[PDB]
Formats: sequence, C-alpha cells, structure tokens
Amino acid sequence: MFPDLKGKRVLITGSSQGIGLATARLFARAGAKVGLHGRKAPANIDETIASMRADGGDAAFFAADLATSEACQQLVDEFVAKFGGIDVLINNAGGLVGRKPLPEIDDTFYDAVMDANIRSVVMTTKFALPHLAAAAKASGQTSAVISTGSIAGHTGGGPGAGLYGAAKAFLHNVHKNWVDFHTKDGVRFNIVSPGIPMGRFGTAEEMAPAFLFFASHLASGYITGQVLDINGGQ
Amino acid sequence: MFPDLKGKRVLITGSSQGIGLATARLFARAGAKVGLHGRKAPANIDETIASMRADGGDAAFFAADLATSEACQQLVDEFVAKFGGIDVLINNAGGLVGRKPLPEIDDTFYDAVMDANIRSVVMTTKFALPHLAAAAKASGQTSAVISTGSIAGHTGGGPGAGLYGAAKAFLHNVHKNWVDFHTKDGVRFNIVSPGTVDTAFHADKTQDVRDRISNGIPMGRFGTAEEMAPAFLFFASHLASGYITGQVLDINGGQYKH
Amino acid sequence: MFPDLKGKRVLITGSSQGIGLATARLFARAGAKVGLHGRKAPANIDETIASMRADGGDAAFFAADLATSEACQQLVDEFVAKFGGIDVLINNAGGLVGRKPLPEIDDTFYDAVMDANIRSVVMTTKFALPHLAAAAKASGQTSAVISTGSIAGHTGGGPGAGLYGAAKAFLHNVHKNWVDFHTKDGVRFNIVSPGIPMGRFGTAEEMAPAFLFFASHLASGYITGQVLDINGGQ
Amino acid sequence: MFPDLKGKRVLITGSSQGIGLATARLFARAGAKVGLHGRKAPANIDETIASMRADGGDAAFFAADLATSEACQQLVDEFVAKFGGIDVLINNAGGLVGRKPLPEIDDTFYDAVMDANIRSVVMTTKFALPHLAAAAKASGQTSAVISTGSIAGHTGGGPGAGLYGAAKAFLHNVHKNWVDFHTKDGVRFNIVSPGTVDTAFHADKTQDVRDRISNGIPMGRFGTAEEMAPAFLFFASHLASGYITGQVLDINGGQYKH
Repeated sequence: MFPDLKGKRVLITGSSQGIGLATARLFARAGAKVGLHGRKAPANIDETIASMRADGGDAAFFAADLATSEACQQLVDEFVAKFGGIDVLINNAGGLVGRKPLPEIDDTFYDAVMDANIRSVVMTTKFALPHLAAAAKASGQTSAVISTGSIAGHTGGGPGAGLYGAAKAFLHNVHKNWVDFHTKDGVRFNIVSPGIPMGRFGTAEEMAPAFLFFASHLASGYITGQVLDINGGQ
Repeated sequence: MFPDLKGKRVLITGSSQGIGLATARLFARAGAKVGLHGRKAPANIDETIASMRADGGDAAFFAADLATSEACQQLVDEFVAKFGGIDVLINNAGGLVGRKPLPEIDDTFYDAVMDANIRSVVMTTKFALPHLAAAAKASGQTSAVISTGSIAGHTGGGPGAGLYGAAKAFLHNVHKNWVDFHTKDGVRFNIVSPGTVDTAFHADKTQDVRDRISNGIPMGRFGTAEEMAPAFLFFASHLASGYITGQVLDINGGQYKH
Repeated sequence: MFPDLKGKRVLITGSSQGIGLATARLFARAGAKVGLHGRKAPANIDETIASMRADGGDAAFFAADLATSEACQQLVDEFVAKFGGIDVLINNAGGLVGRKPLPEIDDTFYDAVMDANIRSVVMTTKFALPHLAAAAKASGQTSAVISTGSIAGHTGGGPGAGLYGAAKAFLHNVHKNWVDFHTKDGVRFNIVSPGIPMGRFGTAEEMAPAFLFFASHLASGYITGQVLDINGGQ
Repeated sequence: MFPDLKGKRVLITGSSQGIGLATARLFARAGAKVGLHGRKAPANIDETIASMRADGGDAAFFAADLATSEACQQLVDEFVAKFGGIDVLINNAGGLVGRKPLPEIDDTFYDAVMDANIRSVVMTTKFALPHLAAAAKASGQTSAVISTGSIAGHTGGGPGAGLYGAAKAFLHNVHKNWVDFHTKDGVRFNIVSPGTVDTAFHADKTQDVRDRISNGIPMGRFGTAEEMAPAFLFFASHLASGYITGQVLDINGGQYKH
C-alpha cells in the first residue's frame, strides 16, 4: 500500500491465520519479503506462499512456540538466514489462552498467558533489535516494530481475561521504554489493537492497513510510541 | 496515497500554510478536490492551486475567520456550492493567538483563543455533518472528520499557552461524543495530534529554545509539516481506516511534554 | 477530617446545594472558615450558616453568576474582605445547562455551557491565585485549588452532553498547565469527579471527603495534577 | 487518620522499610492491626513493632519471598492465623531487581522482575480475596485492596527498568478487571502510584542524577515516604473513600516522566 515497502524484510509472528495472515498478504502485495509464523505449518502453506509470490512479494514459513526465549532466538536466526536481515517486526503471536476468574488463576494458567503474550514480545524484539538497527543504519531511514495490543489493554480484560488485558497494557508501556532507549537505533515502535457505535465487529482486512502504515517510513517516519485501536468506536 | 481518495471532496480549514497546506498538497496528489482556507489568501495561492491541479486534483480558496458560527456556515455553504458535497472535513484552523500567563488572561484573550480553537471546530463540524452523512449514505462507505489536536492536549500547554493546550484537550474529548452519536450517520471522527513541528507556529522561538526542545525529543528534531500529512490521508481513506474511529494519533518523534 | 484544616479559609463555588454544600458542611466541621456561593441565596441560608458555626467553623454566603469574569472578581474580593485571605479554592460552579445534540448546538447554548463550566473556573482561579500564593508563602506549606470534573471528561458526554464532557476535559488539562507554572507559588491543583460495578449511584456525602483530602497539606502535600473519580467503578 | 481504621486488620507487603514502613506506622497510629512483611526481618523490627503497639495499634512480622504462589498463600494464611481475618491488603512488595537494557534481558532477569512485581500481586490478592470478602460481608461496608503503582507505569521505566515500568502498568490495568468482577464481593481496588521518592529504591543514584531529577520536578524535590502514606489510609477507609474504586492516584510533586 506504500511504495517504500517493496523489498522490505518483514517478520510477522502469529501470521498462520487471522489478522496476522491478512496482514502478511497485504505486505506481500506491496512487494515485501515476508516471514510467516505459527506453532504448526498450515496444511495449505504451499498455496499461501505461492499466492504471496504471485502478488509480487516473497514468503517463507517458520514454525515456533514463542513462549520460550530460545524459540524466539531461533525464529529470528532462521528468518535472517532466509532473507538476510530484518526491516519490520510485527509481534502478533499471543492470545487469550483461556478464561479463568481470579480465584481460579493458578501458576500454570498465569504462566501460559504471560509467556504467550509478554515473553514472546520481549524476547522476539530483543533478538530482532540488532538486525532492525543494522537495517536502519544502512538505509538512513527507520526500521519498524509493531506489536498487537487490545482494547483490553486500555479498559481491562473481560470475564476470565484479567491477565490478557493486563498483558496487553504491559506491551503498551514497554514500548514507551523502547522508544526512549532505541529511537537512537533508528527503530520506531507502534501498536495496532484489533457497545460498538459502528454496530458490528471488525474484520481481519480492516486491521491490516494500519500495520502497513506503521511499517512505512514514508507514511509514519515521525510516528513512534503510538497505539491505534481498530474497534469501530468501542 | 490511497486510490479511493480520487475525486473526494475534502474541506481543509487552516490550509494556507504549514501542516494544513502540506496535507492539502498530498490530497490533491491523490486526486482529491480540496477546499483551501485561511483568514485571507496567501501571496502564493495561485501557485498552490496550480500545483494541485497539475497533480490531477483540484483546489479552490475560501476566506473565513471561523471564530464565529456564521463564518463556519458560510464556508461550508461556499464549499458545497463549488464542489457539490463533502466527503472529508479536516478541522485544522486554530492557533495560539498569543502567550499570556494566567494573571494576564482577560476576556478578550480568552474569547480569542476559545473561539479560534473550539467554536470553529464545533460549528464547522455541525454545518458539514449533513453533507458528510449524505455522502456516506450515497457511497455505502464512510465520510471522515479529522481534527488537529496537539501534544499539549495530552500533557498541557507551555508558557502562556494554558488555554491552547486545554482547547486541544477539549477537541480530543468532544470527538468521543461525536463517535457515540454520529457513527450511525456513516461518519468517522479521528484526530491527528502533532508534537513540535517546524512551521510558522514556532517561528517566534529563539535558537536556544529550539535547540533545547530538539535535544529532548527522542528523534532529535522538530517534525516537518510533510510528516503530518500521511496520517490525515490515512484517516480520510475508508479503504485504509474504515473500521477506525475515535482515535487520537500523535505525531511527535517520541516527545510527550513541551 | 484533617487537623490542619482548622482555621483555613475555604471558598467553595456552587456550594448552595448538592456536592458543594455537603463539602462545605464537612469543612466547617473541620473548623474551616467557609465561603458559600450560588446564584441566589437559599431560603434557609441563615440556618445553614448557624449549623456550620455550631459545628466549629464559620460561614458566609456570596451571591454571583460566575459565567462572567467581573462576577468572579467580585466573589473573590468579597470573600477576602470577609475572611482576610484564601487557603483553599474549590471550583464547583458549573453543570449540564441543558441537553442538545450537535445539529442543535447554537451559539446561545454553546456560550451557556462554556461560560458556566470553563470561564467560571479560569477566572475564579485567576483572581484567587495571588491570595492562594500569599497564604502559602506565609505558612510555608501549600494552598489548594480543587476543581470538580466528571467521568464525562474522560470518556465523553452522554446524550446532548457533548460540550459538558469536553468542558470537563478542558479543566483536567488546564490544571496541568497550572501545575507547571504555579507550583512555584505554593499552590496544588487537583480534581474530584462526582454500567456501575457498585450497582448504585453515589451520594453527596461520598464525594466530600476527597475534597478535604486534596485540601489538606498534611494529607496531600506532594500531590498535584491529579483527578480522583468517585463513581463506584463506572 | 480516619476513625474507622481502628481495629482493622491490615496486611502490608514490602513494609520493612521505605513507603511500606511509613504506611504501616501511620496505620498503627490509627489503631490498626498491621502485618509487616519482607524477605527477611530488618534489624530494627522489634523497635518498629514496639512503636506501633505504643501507638495503640498492633504489629507482627511475616517473612516471605512473594515471587512464588506458595509463599503468597502462606503469608495470607499466617496473617489470618495471627489476626483472624483481613480488612485491607496493601500490595507494596516489588522492586527493580536490577537495571538491564533490552539486549541484556535474559530469562533469569525477566522472571525475577515479573515474579517479584506481578505474580506477587496477582497471587497475594487471590489468596486474600475470600478473607476480604468475608470481612466486608460481616461489616456491611467494604474491604480494600491497594496496590503500589508507579509513575513508570504511566510513562515508561527509566534506564534498564523497562520491565519494571511495564509491570506497574500491568498492575494499573489488572485492577480494572478486579473492579469489574469483585466489586460485588464488597472489595474496593485502588492504586497509589509514587513518583520519585527518597527511599532505598533510589539509593544507587549519584548526586548529579538526583539533582537533575529534582530540578525537573515542579515541587523541586523527591517525595518522602511519609508523603505517600496518607493516600493509602484514605483508600483503606470506607468512611473516606467508600464509593471510590478502580482509581490510580499519583503522588509525584507534578512529575510525570523519569
């Protein structure tokens, strides 16, 4: 959607389905080289890659459970081995995991939610950072980190979702620290967050352009530390 | 920057210079029909209009002081008479008026700041609304209102700018009400909130002050007017942002306080 | 409710009824000298003053419509003529005025809401400031400004209440400027803001202690620029 | 500071020193029965307990590292065994652990910060909740949970403190969920969020750094632990704050960024 995305090396965690996949398809159309990721390879992964290549981009799939640091390191290393560097990281791995009210929150549930939603983002960003910085140094422009937030990161998680909302609030805040200390490395950090004034739920296609906007130096070069909610007024 | 902006009728208040102008230019490059506005025509207005038309857009200039409701209604009426409707309203008119500490804020100054920055936005949006709604009904998509906020609307105005910051905070909030009651009219309301931008707005600042500010911004400099523009087009494009409403997007290089 | 409120000179705008009056009664119990205010004197004003004096404080009533600057100046002057200075200003004048949707917002309604809710606060604070500063200089402690906000100043006004919510948001912000530029004058600026998790609406008595807390240097001497919502989780 | 605190059973995690201790002292002066807590007893613990008892309150010390759920459950159980129930929980345990830039954040450090600051609050609140609810049911009023946030939870952690700031932001948010689902249990949840306070927390800072910070704070200095305490009592008192829940109160002398 932006001319300066052509050839950009874009790693998108949690892109085997949903918003992540929709976003990956848009980047490929823009001519980007896209790292697809999930815990397991989709059965139709070859078709998806073929389509992304037909659309004028490139794609490769990487399997990993990003709940551990070693998996985050391996994903980054595999992606760089394939495409030679990183221009854009999209942290979209994560999710609800399950729903448990406070009296039912044990260690196993806590660890599941916190590792899936926070450790994944912190460690993947950590390992991607030197690559993102090197890319920005080489181009004289900016590299981009975009993490997926939630409306719950603003006003709290729903039933059984206390930890999920708070985990997303964590991400909103840690990005502020990353802005303060890594703007000097040429990396911009922004967040997209996929009763309702619009009277309907949003689609995956409606969440995707915002990711490309935040990824494009042309579009958003002076924009960092932002949280863009896509919620039809919710 | 987005293909669905071609032919869109875009009224941009405060677009003679600076952010408003840079934004107008980008819209015309996208093929939009742009209403340019200021209190009086700038010396370069013919050149500006020519460039916008060469780009495949269109442009017409409208003079108004939007401090009164009558001027807001007349601007909207004149714009509709020229272009036939409204798809996008950008409320960018406003300004400091001056810098006065609290002890020096008399009615003249208070009224000047409040009318320039708040009444202008409320009344211009009011008069544009039926047109924006009709356009959305006709297209089956959405029309857009985008208002210019400020970093000051989050963390407070600087020296003598207490009313200016608070006026911008007013705009940030009133948009929430408009989302709640006019989303059903097919209108999306969003805010672009510039930080410190290298425009006439900050031309009074000494080199020492500019340097001080620049050193405190993570990106190490003031923004440019051109760095503000893409966000407006993004919010104006149903293709790009059709499920986005009631957002405030800060363009500040990491800066959150004056 | 706090021992250091004894003898404090407390001007409370919009205190002839409701939250303002309830707050005034608490200050008088704490031994404060209280300026009561409304557009018109209540029919039972003499009884109210007598009660406040019986409770160990003092009270006087001042009539004014604070929609104009001259009325704000006159109120401050009358209060200082009566009590000799100002330690605490509570800006509680204001209100909805009426309910009009955007297409019905004309100049007369706009002016009504904006003057009642914003001009009143800006001008009363302006005229009270030199007195507040002199009081803080003399005691070596702090003087206090407390303005009444609303939940609407955070999440927007309800039906026909767009301007009211936004006016309260204005107050939230202008206080930040006043913190930046008048903390040096020994004045603290805070806000109290009187579907619902608690399953009930709040009372005037439940809104009052927060005002005394923010007014007491002992309780809140390092606290400024705050907004305390009293809404049962709303 | 409030008459209804007399006899209240108040568990304060991280109360050996600093803010937690100053808060504990003020509660005991109000006649409360206070649970003091740290990883190990401070040298002055007998003196502290003596002073609190002389004031007409009571105090007992409980050792725990609240990084594990087991330790949180044991603390709550031991407190209830001593005092018979819980009226107020103050979650003040936490800390930096260390300062590490993002490249240096390994699992050991991450786990240490996250467990110390988040798991501690989640698990201690979980185990205290049935007691807090029973106390509120019995009194016909409310019990209170107050957690210590931070300025950093709003605007981000400083050098090497990215996880600490974000952990505090986590606490600010999770309280919203607890309000939504446990208000019906008669428990109010509020946060006291200190700015820069003159405690052991900042003892590592050079004079140059302390001076720099102090000059940027509107009130011109770090806060004291004693300046934090009244807010906790305010939030703990049903008399004072019975209709107040889900609030975050910053005590920062006008400072909003590190």
